[PDB]
Amino acid sequence: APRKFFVGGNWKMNGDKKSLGELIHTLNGAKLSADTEVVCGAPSIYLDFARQKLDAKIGVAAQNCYKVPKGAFTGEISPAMIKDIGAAWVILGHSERRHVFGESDELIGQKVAHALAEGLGVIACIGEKLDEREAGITEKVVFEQTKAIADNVKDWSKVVLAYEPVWAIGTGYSLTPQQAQEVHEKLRGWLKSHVSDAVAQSTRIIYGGSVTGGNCKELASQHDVDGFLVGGASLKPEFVDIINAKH
Amino acid sequence: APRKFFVGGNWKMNGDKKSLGELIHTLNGAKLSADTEVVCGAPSIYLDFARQKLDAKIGVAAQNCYKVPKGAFTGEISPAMIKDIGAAWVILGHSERRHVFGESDELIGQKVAHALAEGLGVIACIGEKLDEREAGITEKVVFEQTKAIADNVKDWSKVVLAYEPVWAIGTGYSLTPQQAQEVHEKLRGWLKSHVSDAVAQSTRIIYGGSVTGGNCKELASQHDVDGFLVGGASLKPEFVDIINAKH
Repeated sequence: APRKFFVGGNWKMNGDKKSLGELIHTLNGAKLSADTEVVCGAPSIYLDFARQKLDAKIGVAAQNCYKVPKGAFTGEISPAMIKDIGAAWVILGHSERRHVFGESDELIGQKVAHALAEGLGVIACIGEKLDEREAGITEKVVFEQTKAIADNVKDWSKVVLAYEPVWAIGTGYSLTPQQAQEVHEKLRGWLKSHVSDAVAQSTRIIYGGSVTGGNCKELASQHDVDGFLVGGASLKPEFVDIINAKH
Repeated sequence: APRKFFVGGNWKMNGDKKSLGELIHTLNGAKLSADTEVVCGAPSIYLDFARQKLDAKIGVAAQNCYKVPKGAFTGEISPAMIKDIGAAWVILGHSERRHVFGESDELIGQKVAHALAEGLGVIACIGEKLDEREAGITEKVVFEQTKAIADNVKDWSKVVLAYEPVWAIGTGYSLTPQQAQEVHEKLRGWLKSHVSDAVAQSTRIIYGGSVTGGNCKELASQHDVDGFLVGGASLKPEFVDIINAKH
């Protein structure tokens, strides 16, 4: 019935072996809540290293991948390769991929279908820009994004949706608890009526966008917030407090 | 005065630990020409592994990187990370980054300057699409692309130009030796007049695009072809015969 609290940490393009090694040693020794599912998204060049050093109770995610297993696609990695080093998750459609590197809704729908067909879990991110929110069209944009994903997903049991306002990323200005509830509620209600009631009840919709130890307890006690995608705070020991947001 | 013959192997999005390990062991025990500088571009996920297993005589290259050392750029790696695992090269501006993934000449230029600043060698790729060749503007396009690179190079000693006609990539169709010579001659001429004489004569300009064991001997014996960027043949043992193309 209940969805398991899910907290992913997106290290983005930070770290070396020495500094990620210290961060991992800290997580491996932290008191983590037993009912929380934790995943860390390491840069591709350190995925093998992260997976070796991290305790098996903690998931490892690639920060992107491509939509075929192999081929002439210089600079890309496939799910085949992610599985090969032993990782089980992939973050797809992150705001920075969509908006800095120009990945379309349809390309992400495609990447997700493949990731799933190869047996990866997927954290599919969606979110509106500031001009889109000031205009009132937040729902139209996130629905459009989710719809490109849904048309490609055969099975949702291994998918987590991450709602991440593009303008909340890296700014200290997060959504108020009430603003975030508003979008997940609507998003869950989209899944209900466009996929099924079961997929709505059982799919985790997590919030990202300036999540910190300061603001997470309030966010987590919202009915339709199922966890967090954490950026900058994932590189610091306050990441532990966020994993334990529910007490 | 002459330039070392140079052969880069671009594995692109291919391989796993087992099959790349076999390939690396083949190279490690191969008879290679001593006056050939070899470099292997591995997928980012296998860079660490590749650098550890490959003999130190053989260089290792990333297939791409971003333009700053760290930051909120999900899915990207920096030269600081490439250096951290001991690799010394990066491939930048590949046809596939340019045309599949939308990277502009200005972004590639910024990438080049940052990689050079952090102490990496660079294989910068330039080349025209088929519509551009039949329109008569091959030279316009490659000079435009070369200029975006040169405007961001302080020190040319660590740079290798790879000319790849995009219509030659994966079409089983290479330029004739005369056609390839014609472009490298033009390119070296361009460097002569827009940079310096010394740079023109010391800078390696390698040919990429449908290079096999069958055609490399004839290509390499042209006066301004200084080596190759090999695509699909870099995964076969005939990669060894291309490294040895000069006899």
